[PDB]
Amino acid sequence: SVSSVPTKLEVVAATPTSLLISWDAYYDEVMYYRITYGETVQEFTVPGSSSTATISGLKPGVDYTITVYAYYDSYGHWSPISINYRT
Amino acid sequence: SSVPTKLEVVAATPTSLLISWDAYYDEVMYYRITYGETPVQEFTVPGSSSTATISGLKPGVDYTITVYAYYDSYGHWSPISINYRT
Amino acid sequence: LTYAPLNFIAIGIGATLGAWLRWVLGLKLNGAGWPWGTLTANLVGGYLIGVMVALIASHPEWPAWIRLAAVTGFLGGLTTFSTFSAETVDMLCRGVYATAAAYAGASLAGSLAMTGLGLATVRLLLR
Amino acid sequence: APLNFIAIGIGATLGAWLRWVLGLKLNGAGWPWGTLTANLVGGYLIGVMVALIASHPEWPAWIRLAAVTGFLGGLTTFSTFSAETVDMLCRGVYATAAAYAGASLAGSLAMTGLGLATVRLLLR
Ligand SMILES: [F-]
Ligand SMILES: [F-]
Ligand SMILES: [F-]
Ligand SMILES: [F-]
Ligand code: NA
Repeated sequence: SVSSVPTKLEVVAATPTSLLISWDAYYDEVMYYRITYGETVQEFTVPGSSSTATISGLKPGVDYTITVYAYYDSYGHWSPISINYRT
Repeated sequence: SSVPTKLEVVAATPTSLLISWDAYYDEVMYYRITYGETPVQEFTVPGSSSTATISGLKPGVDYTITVYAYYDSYGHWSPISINYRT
Repeated sequence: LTYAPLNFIAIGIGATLGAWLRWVLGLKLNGAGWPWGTLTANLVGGYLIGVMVALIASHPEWPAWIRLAAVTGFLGGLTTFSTFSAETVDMLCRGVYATAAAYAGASLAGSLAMTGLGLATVRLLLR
Repeated sequence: APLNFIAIGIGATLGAWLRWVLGLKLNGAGWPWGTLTANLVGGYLIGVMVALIASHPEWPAWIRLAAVTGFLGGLTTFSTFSAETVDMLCRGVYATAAAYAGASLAGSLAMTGLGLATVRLLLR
């Protein structure tokens, strides 16, 4: 059935030094999303109502691993989802 | 004010004493007894038991005996103390 | 007298109100980077048990159901060690060891200091 | 939501009842074994719950609030641990208070890690 939350993660648009990622919003209440990115680490957070995020400051021709964590509360998160993308 | 409210010595020995108090049922989890010369030694007795034997005292010396009634693990009522000449 | 059905109700009612307060504090204060709601619940609960311990010592005539509903119940439902443990463990697996140690230090040393402040507050007002 | 208040209220009531009974049966005159047991078991069980929730995303919020926010939030306690530790400090047994704070904090963190690991072993 459902494995990771968010269920889908994709890079919708890219720049030699930056990326635009988007994920499917989950039915349940997400307090906040934690997003980590690094060379195949930097982390930041967007509120639970967000479904997109900007990742900048990257180096061209470098492959990165983008991981999104969905926190239902302060103490835990569902299984994360990860993708790979080379700028 | 303090729990126990009364504290008296029922019997004495040149080096030991038997103190006594009115133990209240099911309210005290355990008692903490401290005694020393006016450092301090400690021991505990169950909450259901009144009286406690304080031995190993030196003759002719004043001792301060303090009883703490612990209603639970996190707190005790105000203690009661007596001074006694062995 | 202690193991009585009235005491279970007094603890359950207290614990329900305390857990409701911690839940609301978390929804309003727990941030994306720091669990301010959990910390607030533990800090406030640490201060209030210092208040309660000092009040109980000055009121030995109070029946047992008061301290059971307030301390064992309410303050036992307001504070939390498991939620603190899971939040700290989640900081460790993220690699922010300095943040996890600061959160454990602020929760431990902070709660003990608030408990001392709670004891001193009531004992000051009794003189 | 009213269901959230009910799920948290039932869990916290059951968790507090368990913590209280554990205190009556285990808290010793020297060391609070009942309070430590409640925090260690609750610390272990929240590690189990966190791993169970990640492996069961279909579980709705009321299960989350009844089990963790309610039951485990009522089973464990920080205020009771804080008052027990302050009582040890004012008695002068500093090494005892340091051991109780160390066994409660570092012990609960280990039980949570053990709670995460036991679920990750039975699923693979
Ligand atoms: F905390
Ligand atoms: F815990
Ligand atoms: F503990
Ligand atoms: F606390
Ligand atoms: Na609690």
